[PDB]
Amino acid sequence: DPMASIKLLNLERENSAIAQYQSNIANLKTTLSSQETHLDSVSESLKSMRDIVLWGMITELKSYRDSIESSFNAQDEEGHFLFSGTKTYVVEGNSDVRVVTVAKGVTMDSNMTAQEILDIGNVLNQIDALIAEFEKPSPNFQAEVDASLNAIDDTMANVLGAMTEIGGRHNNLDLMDGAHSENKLFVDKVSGDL
Amino acid sequence: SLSDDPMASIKLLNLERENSAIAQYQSNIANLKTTLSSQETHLDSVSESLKSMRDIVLWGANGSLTDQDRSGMITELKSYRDSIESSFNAQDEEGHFLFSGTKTDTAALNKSSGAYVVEGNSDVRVVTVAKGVTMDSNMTAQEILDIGGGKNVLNQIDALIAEFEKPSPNFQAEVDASLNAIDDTMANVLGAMTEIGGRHNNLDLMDGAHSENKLFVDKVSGDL
Ligand SMILES: [Mg+2]
Repeated sequence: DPMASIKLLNLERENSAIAQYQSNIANLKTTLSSQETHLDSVSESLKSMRDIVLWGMITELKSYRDSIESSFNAQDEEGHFLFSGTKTYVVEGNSDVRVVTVAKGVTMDSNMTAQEILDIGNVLNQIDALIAEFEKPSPNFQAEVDASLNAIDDTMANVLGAMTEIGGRHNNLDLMDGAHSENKLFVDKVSGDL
Repeated sequence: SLSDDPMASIKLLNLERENSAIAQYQSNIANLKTTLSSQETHLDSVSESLKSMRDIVLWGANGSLTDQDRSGMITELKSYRDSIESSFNAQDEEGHFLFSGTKTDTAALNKSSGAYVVEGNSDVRVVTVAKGVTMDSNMTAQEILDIGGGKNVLNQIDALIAEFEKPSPNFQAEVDASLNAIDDTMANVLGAMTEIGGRHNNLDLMDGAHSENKLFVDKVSGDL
């Protein structure tokens, strides 16, 4: 049935396109989960730094300061920077998005950015200014502590927001992933009926 | 008043802002569905015209002359030909060309030169339909009319009309090029509409998730 032969050829192709989109989804889920991880370490490093600044050590601050710097300038498999924007204390990269085609005509943004997350108006040298007044208190010392606490509070709001946003992306990925899965079994059915 | 419970106040205000974002996405999605259905109507009509044009070629491929009778066929071919030009040059209510890619004030098809030339480009526009998610919202005449060659169906139909007026030894060959060009365009037109139906479905998935989301939001906002 020369026409059934074609009907099949087309179902194979279509099938192959679905396998491709889900491959793009899995890959993108990996990267998202992978940022979620590093944001989780930013946040914990932030809470710890906030404890130090609240209960009161001098060594303890800069440990977390390096634990947050590392995370924002961290690199994947090959060696690209994740939170750099498209340029894969002064802010390293830009705020522009990387996109991925998860379905025909549907594209999804892949990255949170250091520029967006550290933009509180950097917590990183706001803490350099405070570890200073820690080493020898000045009459401004008190005001430094407060906008230190404020900078931690603001970055923490951005960090948490970013993690919320990643999650909404996982939900939306999963939506498309499941539609692909329903669609593929249909294709396996119809293929097998011919 | 707002000062009465201040951390609940902020909570409510952020649920309002999240509620307003969702209502905006769902408004983008309803609007995109509207624009997509609108393209489907024009494509549906392009496909009816391709059908009638093929039926005429099918009869008119004459083993048995009737050469003067073919003068009425010629007019009806030219009708479906023009009607297909009109559909690909459809405009919206603002006056934008639906099928021109990003050249929105330029007609997708132009015949000024003596032949049909595609002046639309094949760029996609996008619409944001959830945080960080875009859906492609246009089809293009330039992708749809491409059957290779660069050499679309409207030119081929004119080569057939010439062959209908003064047959040559190549009559049966233009006929066969004409059915092949029609079959190919039809596949593209139909592939487009299938692609639009898949867009509709994927929108509907996003919209459903936005609807759930709005539930949780109304509930948590209610109990407050
Ligand atoms: Mg305009």
